[PDB]
Amino acid sequence: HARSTGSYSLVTQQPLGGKAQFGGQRFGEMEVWALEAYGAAYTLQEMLTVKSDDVNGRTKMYKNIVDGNHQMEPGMPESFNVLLKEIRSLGINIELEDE
Amino acid sequence: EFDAIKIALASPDMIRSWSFGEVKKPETINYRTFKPERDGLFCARIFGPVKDTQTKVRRERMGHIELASPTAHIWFLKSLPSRIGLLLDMPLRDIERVLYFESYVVIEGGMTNLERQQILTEEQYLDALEEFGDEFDAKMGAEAIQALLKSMDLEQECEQLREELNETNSETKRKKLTKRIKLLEAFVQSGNKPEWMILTVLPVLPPDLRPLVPLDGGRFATSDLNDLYRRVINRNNRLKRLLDLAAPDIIVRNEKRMLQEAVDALLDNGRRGRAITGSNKRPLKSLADMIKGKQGRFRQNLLGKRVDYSGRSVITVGPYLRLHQCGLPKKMALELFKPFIYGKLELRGLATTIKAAKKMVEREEAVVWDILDEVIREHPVLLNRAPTLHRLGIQAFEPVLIEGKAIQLHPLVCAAYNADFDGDQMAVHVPLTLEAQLEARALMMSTNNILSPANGEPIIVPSQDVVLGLYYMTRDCVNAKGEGMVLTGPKEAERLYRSGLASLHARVKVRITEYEKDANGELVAKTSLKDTTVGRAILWMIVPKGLPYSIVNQALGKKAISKMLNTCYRILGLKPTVIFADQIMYTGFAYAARSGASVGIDDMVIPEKKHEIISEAEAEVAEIQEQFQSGLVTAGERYNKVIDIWAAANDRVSKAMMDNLQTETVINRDGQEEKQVSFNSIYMMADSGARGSAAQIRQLAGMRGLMAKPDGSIIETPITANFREGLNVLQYFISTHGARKGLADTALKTANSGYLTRRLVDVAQDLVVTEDDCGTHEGIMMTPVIEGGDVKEPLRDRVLGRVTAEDVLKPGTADILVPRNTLLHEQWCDLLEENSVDAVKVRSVVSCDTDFGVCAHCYGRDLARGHIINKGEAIGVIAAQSIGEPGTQLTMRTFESSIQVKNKGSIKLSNVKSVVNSSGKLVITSRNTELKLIDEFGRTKESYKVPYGAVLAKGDGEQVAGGETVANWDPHTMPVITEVSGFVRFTDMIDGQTITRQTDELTGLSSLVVLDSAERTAGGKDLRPALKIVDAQGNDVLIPGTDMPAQYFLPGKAIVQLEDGVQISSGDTLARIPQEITGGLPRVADLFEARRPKEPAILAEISGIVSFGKETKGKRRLVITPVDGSDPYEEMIPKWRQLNVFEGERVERGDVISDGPEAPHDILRLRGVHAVTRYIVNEVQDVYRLQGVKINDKHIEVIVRQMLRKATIVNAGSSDFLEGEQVEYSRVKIANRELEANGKVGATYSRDLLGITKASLATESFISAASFQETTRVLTEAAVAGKRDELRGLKENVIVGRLIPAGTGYAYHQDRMRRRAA
Amino acid sequence: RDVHPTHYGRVCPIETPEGPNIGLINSLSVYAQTNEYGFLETPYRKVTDG
Amino acid sequence: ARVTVQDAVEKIGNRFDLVLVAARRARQMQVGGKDPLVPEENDKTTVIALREIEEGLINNQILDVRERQEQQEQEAAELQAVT
RNA sequence: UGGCGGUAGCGU
DNA sequence: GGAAGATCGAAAAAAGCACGCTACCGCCCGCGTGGTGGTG
DNA sequence: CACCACCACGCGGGCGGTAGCGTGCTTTTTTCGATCTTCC
Ligand SMILES: [Mg+2]
Ligand SMILES: [Zn+2]
Repeated sequence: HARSTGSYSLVTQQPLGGKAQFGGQRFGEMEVWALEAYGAAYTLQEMLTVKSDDVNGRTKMYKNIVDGNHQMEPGMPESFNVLLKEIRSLGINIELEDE
Repeated sequence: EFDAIKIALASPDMIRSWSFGEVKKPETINYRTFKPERDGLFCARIFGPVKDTQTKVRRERMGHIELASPTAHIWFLKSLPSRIGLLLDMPLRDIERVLYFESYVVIEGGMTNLERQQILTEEQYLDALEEFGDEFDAKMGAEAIQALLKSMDLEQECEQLREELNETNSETKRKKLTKRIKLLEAFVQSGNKPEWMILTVLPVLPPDLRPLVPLDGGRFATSDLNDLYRRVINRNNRLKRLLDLAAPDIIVRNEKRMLQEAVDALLDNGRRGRAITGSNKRPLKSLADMIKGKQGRFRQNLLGKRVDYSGRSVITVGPYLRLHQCGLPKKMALELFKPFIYGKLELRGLATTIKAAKKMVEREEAVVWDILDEVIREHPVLLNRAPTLHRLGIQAFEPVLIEGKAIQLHPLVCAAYNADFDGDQMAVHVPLTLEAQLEARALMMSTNNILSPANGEPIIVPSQDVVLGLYYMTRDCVNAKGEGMVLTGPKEAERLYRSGLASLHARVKVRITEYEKDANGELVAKTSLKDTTVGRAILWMIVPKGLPYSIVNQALGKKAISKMLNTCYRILGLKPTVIFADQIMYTGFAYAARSGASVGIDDMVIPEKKHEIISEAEAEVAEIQEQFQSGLVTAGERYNKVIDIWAAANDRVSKAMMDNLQTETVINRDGQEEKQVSFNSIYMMADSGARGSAAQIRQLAGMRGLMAKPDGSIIETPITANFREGLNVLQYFISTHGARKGLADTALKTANSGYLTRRLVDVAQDLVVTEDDCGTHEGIMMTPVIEGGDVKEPLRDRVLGRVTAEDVLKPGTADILVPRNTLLHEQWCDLLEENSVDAVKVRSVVSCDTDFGVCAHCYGRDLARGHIINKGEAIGVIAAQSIGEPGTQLTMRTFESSIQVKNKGSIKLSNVKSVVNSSGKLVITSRNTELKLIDEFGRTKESYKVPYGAVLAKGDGEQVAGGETVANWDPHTMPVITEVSGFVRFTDMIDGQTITRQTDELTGLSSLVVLDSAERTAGGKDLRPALKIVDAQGNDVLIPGTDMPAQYFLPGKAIVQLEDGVQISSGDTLARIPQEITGGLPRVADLFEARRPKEPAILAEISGIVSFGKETKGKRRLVITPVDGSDPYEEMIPKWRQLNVFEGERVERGDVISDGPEAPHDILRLRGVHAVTRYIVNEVQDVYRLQGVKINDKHIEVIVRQMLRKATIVNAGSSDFLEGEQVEYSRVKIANRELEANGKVGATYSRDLLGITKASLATESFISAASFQETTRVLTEAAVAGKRDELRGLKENVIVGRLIPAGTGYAYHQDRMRRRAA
Repeated sequence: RDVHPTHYGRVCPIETPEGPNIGLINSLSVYAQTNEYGFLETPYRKVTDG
Repeated sequence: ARVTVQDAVEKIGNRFDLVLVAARRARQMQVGGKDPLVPEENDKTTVIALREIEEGLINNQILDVRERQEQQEQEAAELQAVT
């Protein structure tokens, strides 16, 4: 099985799982630990944001590769936004302070 | 974009601000209309338009519901400890019996007798109403709790509670009040208010996060969130209608209780009562269920996620591949590199639009293969196996396009992947940025990884066929073809072998030239004639120039090949080592194929001497059984003898079979016979180390030996049949027991290993190297570890790749041997070992002075590269992975009277006081005396511990030979050793009241036995037994050097045989006191969790004399009285805990009072951080070495430092920290340094030891603790305390989605910090 | 999950899944059958006077 | 054409800023249209960047001063164009 | 155009 | 020299239980009342 | 054209019942009534 770009989940905005439906492999926690054990920082950010969650990042990366530029815009993962909204649905306020 | 994340409980105004509308109707979607209703859960007028690049408002716009009556938040009520109950200082039972309308609570006491917070039931309520009525206020429900919270004021309550704590003395009350004070202070320093803890406005999630997907059959999904919201809306609307109708108390009370229950179920289903059951007969998924747990958002979509540009396929051996190359299927590569192919096609102009690009791609035009070859020329791909146990689980390779559907993997990397070719699958990821390709080529490339980061051992070794091929090539017969000729060089030998004129094993003499490295660094050639074999000469052609010829002039087994590769790496470098490894693999494969080695039924030769030995063993077992029938031997000893004789028979059979196998080949030389090493394929495989060991070959050819039934015992009759022969039904059935035991063990080990690895990663994820040198002179003293007869770890292994903490003095000369701050590489280790150095002080991570990380010098070598560790290394993650990787190799199932000297050297004694007995032998009157076997070089060769009242064969400072006994003792009972010779008399233990008289079994002597204090009456327990040693003048003679006279107080159950008035010598025995862990992975888990043992060892907190007292109820009380200090110290010890120390002895700090396992917390408290670190690393290393696993102590020290991160204050000083507060040690250090700089006085602190889970949960960053586990409690505490979290970590940045400050992102984070500071 | 001695002739000591459910799932022996009460029984040949 | 970068690692000294400088150079030639300082034997931008650091033609210091050189040059060109 | 649950299997 | 403090043993409650993948099925209100349409 | 049959439907929730249901794990924290102790 192999996938470059296909359908994504409608809630977490992440690629689907399985072979019957076009889906990508899961970069689990253990793989993230292995990348952290290396000097893999840009690779990890690429795994987390530009390929899985950041829709704008995904589109920009696709366009940049199409035109021949291998540059990334990490952006903001959608999964963290979903988690923030879920936590805010309770009686708990959470926000990203700027200062 | 942002710097930190703030979490706090939400006020109703903020909740209203979030919402873009009010939800009033519980109508999600009409089935017929397909249009959401107004004011519904999916209303377009509230959450934005359904349709329009994308409608992101529906994903972010929230709603709100105005609750008719206030409802308590379940998280702040039921999550222990209860925030509302702690804040109100009221037991939780009253709290949720008032919230759910079962009892009334007073708010305003007024002039009435009842106080403010009282619980009144119905009868009490109307009794108070009739008796007083008037103006007192007693309310019911959640609004009552809200009013109670609003009425209270935090400032005066906190100040009065602090002033009470200043004048309080109760320890439990001290802890309760310090917790309450901390809670009140956290509430008052934040903008949060207690009244906000009671919900009045309910937030509503955006519809897109709880979508109603179509089922393509006319119906929809479940959407448990929508169901819970609908139930809450129904309850709220019913309550509103009831209030508008002016309902009686009972109806509104029931409706409010049901609404509160519905709100609780929506917030946390099943938290208090029974969970709401949906259409699937199972609890519905609440809001809290989608945050916590393994299936929650944190562990399923933030820490890990599915990624594009990835694929998966089975693996296949590529023998032709290079070390940096891997075979990729053409279809998989074409699918993965589609955007690159589009870009190249558009750049070269074969298509006008990208649609035309896909149209050329999927049709598979001829030029598409050329484009794909161009785009993958230098594009590394990351190959990863499913269990990523350690760092080497994912590696970068250069793709080579192949035909098929299977990924071709280089054999030499398989050991790194722990992958075998029997159905395993690997996943391939394609980096698609320049930075990622750079780190794939420079960091994750297979050529870079040559040494294991866990211990520094090489990871690329030949395993199965290369070893066999090299072993066959490098071997010699005595009469092979072409033997004795002289060859001009290796090329002539290769030509002769290929032409068939000379055999591969022919012993010839060839002229070879070898290059040696001189001082200046170049290569000098030396040509000479060497007697070798044709195969060795052929193999010499792939060896690089710098290596000598002695490496290949041998049999070249697995160990020899590994040593040759290590020498090549050490002498030549890295790239020549890679080329040499590839050539070695190629030659081994080729010559293994050419050899044609095969396994046949005749290879496993069975000797008849084995059958004779088996028959003799049967005869011996029959004789033993006949002796047992005679009744001269019991069952246990006869079973032991049977087991021993069967083991001896199995050993004899194995020895005979091995002797037959190794030298079976008796071949003829030119004149006569000669016995040489056999060429049996099984024997060659066993000897070369390619596959199999002595035990497996012995099972194949000799008897299988004894087998154990599942309970752990050994069966009397072993399996006397080989695998070549026919095992009967009994033998197979017996072997199935062990097979099933092992299979179940390896099936159930994985879950615990993974859990331990996850905990270790989470406890040490944020530790990185941030500085270069602390400048601290404090370190740890490393010495070789010896436990009675063996030196397990030499000093060289322990101190390799570690910087020194102080100037190492040369022994006996007082001259410095190494500088103070030098890294101990191989040359320094050789210098240390050649100068007879025993103990070396080296800087350690656990003593690193750098805050928020560690320094490079205090860590040491990288352990994966020759140079020192680099700044930014994620040493914590590497340490956790290194510790957790060998977890699957451990086990879980739970299954002396003299000292023997084996070496020659002097004997030294430590912390010993002793006395010469009547015979002149030394008897030790100490409890912790240690003996060391110091060799002629001064090294501590052996270490032993002697017990109380142990005789010594010879004194200190004398040389003894091996095999001699130097100390003897009786472990059955502990003796009492006297120090003064004189008449012995009895005092205060007359018979019948406190002691008893017992007749001897056969001698008939009447011996006095000290009765137990509980057993004896009150008239005897008041006094204590006293043996008094008196001189000629009449009274008790004082001990030399001590004013307190020599009277011995007999402990319980003491037995004395000699009568009073009998003269005794010094060192004699007065009384005799009767004297009475399994699993590897569980032991490691307990050690890393700091779990208190079930039978903790009692230790002396302070140094001083010991005394007894009252027996209290049924367990003894102990008093520790120091000579100079005061005597407030009393302990509470049970009878069943043995008392190692007697009544009239002197003990020091951290002395062993009761035998048993030592609690790590007590060790840390009484001996310091270094002692507990040494204990933990020793235990972990022992457990790992029991299974033959080599792990460096740096990782264990890193973990230990991570555990020790909190300290409890003792003296407040000028600091603002509370007396009972437990705060991060770095904060205390910074505050103390600032106070010392300002001239004030610091705060005394005591470091505490926490388990891995507790340490990870109790961290500054609440996000990491929430993502680890126990999300509800962590989130509740963070919201209540209003914690602000700066990421400054690996897990936090991974969850957020930014660069981790470890690798290439460390410089970026440093630049960001500098910009923020400036 | 262990192989009890009573499994002789009633439960195959080797035919069992390799994984989480090891020992919990077994295969009936060739000659094994069930009592009227549900207990497994195995055949034997009666040996009289040797 | 590249298998090991040990010499490049020792030239940079720490194996971390080597990746950063190589990525910066690769972006400079790939996006900025810069000319490589070494002949290209049909190699990618990353491999060329790694290959031209081996003999010391590219490191952080000289790259920074060279970037400053053309940024001063373009500032002066803009100033002259304005005048 | 998704989720939950159960079952069996594969690689460790 | 009898009730707070300290202990303490038992009962309850909460938290956790490796990763990746493949295939299949079963299910995704309710019910039982009443408004309203058809009807002998 | 008021009576039966079909589909909205409404609030309802644990279901079905003239009551229970539950039944092979380990560790940590709370807590709560019972017991012994000691001094104000
Ligand atoms: Mg396998
Ligand atoms: Zn340091």
